[PDB]
Amino acid sequence: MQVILLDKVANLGSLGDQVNVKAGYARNFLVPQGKAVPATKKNIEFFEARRAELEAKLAEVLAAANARAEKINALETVTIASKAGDEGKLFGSIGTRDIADAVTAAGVEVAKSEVRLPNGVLRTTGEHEVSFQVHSEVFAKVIVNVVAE
Amino acid sequence: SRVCQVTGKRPVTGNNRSHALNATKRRFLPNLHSHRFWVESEKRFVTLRVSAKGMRVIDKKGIDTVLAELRARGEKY
RNA sequence: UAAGGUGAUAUGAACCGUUAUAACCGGCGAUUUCCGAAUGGGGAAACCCAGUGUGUUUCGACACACUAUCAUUAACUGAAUCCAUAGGUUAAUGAGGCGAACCGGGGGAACUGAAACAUCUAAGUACCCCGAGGAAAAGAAAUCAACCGAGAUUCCCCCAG
RNA sequence: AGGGUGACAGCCCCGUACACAAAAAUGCACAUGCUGUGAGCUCGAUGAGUAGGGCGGGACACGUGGUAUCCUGUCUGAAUA
RNA sequence: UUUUGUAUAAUGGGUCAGCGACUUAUAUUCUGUAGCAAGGUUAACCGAAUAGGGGAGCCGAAGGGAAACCGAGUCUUAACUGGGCGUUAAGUUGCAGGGUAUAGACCCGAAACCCGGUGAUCUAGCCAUGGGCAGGUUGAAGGUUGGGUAACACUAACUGGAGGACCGAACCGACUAAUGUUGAAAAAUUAGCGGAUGACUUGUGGCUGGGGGUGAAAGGCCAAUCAAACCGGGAGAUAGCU
RNA sequence: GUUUAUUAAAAACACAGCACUGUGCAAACACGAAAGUGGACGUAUACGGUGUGACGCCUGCCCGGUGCCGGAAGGUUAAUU
RNA sequence: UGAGCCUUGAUGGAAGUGUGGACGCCAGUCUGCAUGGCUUUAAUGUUUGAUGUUCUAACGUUGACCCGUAAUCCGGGUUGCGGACAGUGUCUGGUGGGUAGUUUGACUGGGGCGGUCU
RNA sequence: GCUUGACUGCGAGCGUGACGGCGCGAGCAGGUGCGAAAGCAGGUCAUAGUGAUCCGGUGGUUCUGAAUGGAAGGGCCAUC
Ligand SMILES: [Mg+2]
Ligand SMILES: [Mg+2]
Ligand SMILES: [Mg+2]
Ligand SMILES: [Mg+2]
Ligand SMILES: [Mg+2]
Ligand SMILES: [Mg+2]
Ligand SMILES: [Mg+2]
Ligand SMILES: [Mg+2]
Ligand SMILES: [Mg+2]
Ligand SMILES: [Mg+2]
Ligand SMILES: [Mg+2]
Ligand SMILES: [Mg+2]
Ligand SMILES: [Mg+2]
Ligand SMILES: [Mg+2]
Ligand SMILES: [Mg+2]
Ligand SMILES: [Mg+2]
Ligand SMILES: [Mg+2]
Ligand SMILES: [Mg+2]
Ligand SMILES: [Mg+2]
Ligand SMILES: [Mg+2]
Ligand SMILES: [Mg+2]
Ligand SMILES: [Mg+2]
Ligand SMILES: [Mg+2]
Ligand SMILES: [Mg+2]
Repeated sequence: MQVILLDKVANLGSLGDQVNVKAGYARNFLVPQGKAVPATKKNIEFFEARRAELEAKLAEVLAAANARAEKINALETVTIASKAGDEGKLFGSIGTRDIADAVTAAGVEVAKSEVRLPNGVLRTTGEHEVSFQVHSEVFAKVIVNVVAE
Repeated sequence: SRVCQVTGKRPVTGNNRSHALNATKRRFLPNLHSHRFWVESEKRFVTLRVSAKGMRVIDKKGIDTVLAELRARGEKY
């Protein structure tokens, strides 16, 4: 009695691993109570077609927008800015929708504040490339041109 | 009728055989048990009179198939 | 088919016939009480007692038909549980019981032989049980052979006491 | 061939050899129809709680023997031209 | 007939007539006989059917050795002066007979073992439901009332109606004697005898089945029978016995 | 009171009473390969087995033997591995 | 809890003001505990058997209830109790006149006893 | 005193038994001991001191070996 799993399952469980358990546990508890299945071989591909049409399928289907920053590898036009101040230095901060004002007409239009650098956000020159939240992995690159008026 | 509903296993005859080799008619009869099985294809408990081995057979072929026999052989279940 | 007939003990009576409906013989039908698988219920076989349909210049009641169980199928119903299954009624099909041997299978003795007796024998015999056919069973090699070859099963003669 | 007829019958009777016969119901063959039914070619697929094994029995002429082969009550259990 | 021996007072037969016991099959050997002869003969089958075909095969012409093997020799042994078994005699197939083997095997006969059935209409026990016990005795508990006690105790009449109680018919039994014993009767008759309101007795129906029942227990009873019923079968059990 | 129906009616069996011993209830025990059932519509003041056999006065010694009961050490010890 | 492997501490960013355990060659120094400009050792993660607690979900229920159902059966369902026990199948040791089949010699001045049997 | 003839293979020819078997035996071959030698020795003065067959054990031995080569098992000799 080997059988393969569904839900978790105490001292062996793993949503689909390859266990070998006493037949009692199974024909008395696991199946007929949906948690496992006879490894009828027919099945050890029916549930290995998954381990391939998934753990290397949809784990590849992730990669179709590399860094997402595809043809945005030469900065973005600088419509306005992000602000300045202190007659020389800096003084003003990013309102909860104010690092787009600049890159305000490129990709797609949003308005949210997924803050990444928990500092006072350094006040100096201007043009800085950190990252920003573009996904649960990759990154991007753009610059910041101030406004002289 | 001590008879395994899945394998057809009924009692057989044989001798005993002492040291002196004395035959004495006897029976071997199967390890029956009659067990409640869950189907899920039927949302019910069907309870077959089965010998172990009869059991080891469902454990493999699978209930929905074993009951597929019986039905196709006429048996009640 | 016919010039003679109405079986026998067994006459007699009253009749039927002789050129084709006398009788006799063969094919096919009709009728076929009651008991009996007996099947509407019962029961001490040939008896008792029903239910539902019908049916009458006298539509009381009394006669005629249907009504057993089980299996497959179908329709309609339909619990605990709301679905669903179980269950329930109806219908259409089929089975039932009998009977020689041979036949396949399920069980399976002992007397006796061994000059006693237990392994062994009698013997898978007697017998009980189930199933079937004109035969049954078996049967197209995971069989033999022996370095050549043979080519399913069945039966006979050898091989060989 | 045989049987009978007042004793033993080829030629008295019934038969016998031989040659014939069915309106009907059936048996078996064929030749047809009806309902089925599947045919031939190519490409596939090749019978797992099975084979095998432990234990206890039973079959094999073979009495467990050095004992192959077969069946299985119990417990186990492969390979895949 | 059996016996050392039977007139035997040891077995058997009343008598007659009819029946009544060494067979049959297959193998196997010998003898007789016939055919063919180092050869004889076919089986199944085919069939032109007692022919003919069929030579599969069997027996014989070669033995010795456990065997490999050798071979008129071979084995024994290292080898035999030698020793054992062989080479020097015809066979084979029918047919008839004498034996033997396997079969009931010359015929009749057990007590029994085993298998499947039929029997609780006799009887044992139990179950349901029904019936019976003339007549006569004894007179438990309890009650009432007196007498008695301080009160109980106690006591007397009466009342009451206990009991596997007493006597005794029916009814159930069966202790003794005689009769009977080719009976009136396959268990009785007659005179006596025990129980007789009880663990009584009895009708109808029911249940218990054979290594089983039932049994106040005798191995009793289970259809005129029981240390394992009856009927049919195994079955012509076996019979070193008569 | 019972008994050998048919050679034994007794001192035999039974008996009320006594004891031992088993049984917690799906009881022990018994019929039955089982299901089912008696025990019992009972429950230890009950049910079974065994022996003794009213009652009176009593019922002593022996556990080596056999049987039975209890025993968590060791020795020996089956299938199994 | 008996044994194996994987591991992080034992055999094969300095010195001073401060601690439990110890075969410590017989009087060490250690194994660590604070600080301060492949082979002799302990715990886990674990793999493998033994023992014990408990669980529930096989299985038991000769408790109660519901329905099939006007039913002391059965079945399904609910619930309560018990529960990997009990029970049963196969194998296996013991016991086992309850039952079964048998055996239990001959000679002999009848038989038995005694005695004898080459 | 010296020694292993209590030897191995055989055996004319007798005895004695219904049989199974038992006994006696000169002599032959090989090899051995004692004796200078002739010669003696195949247990013990002789006659009891024993157990057929089956089954199995051990050693030897290609004899056998179920397609073939092996092996198992069998045979043969010794012995339990
Ligand atoms: Mg009728
Ligand atoms: Mg009827
Ligand atoms: Mg005998
Ligand atoms: Mg056929
Ligand atoms: Mg195939
Ligand atoms: Mg005399
Ligand atoms: Mg005289
Ligand atoms: Mg005389
Ligand atoms: Mg009666
Ligand atoms: Mg009285
Ligand atoms: Mg009286
Ligand atoms: Mg009288
Ligand atoms: Mg009688
Ligand atoms: Mg008889
Ligand atoms: Mg016979
Ligand atoms: Mg006879
Ligand atoms: Mg008498
Ligand atoms: Mg008397
Ligand atoms: Mg008592
Ligand atoms: Mg007494
Ligand atoms: Mg006394
Ligand atoms: Mg006995
Ligand atoms: Mg016998
Ligand atoms: Mg004698």
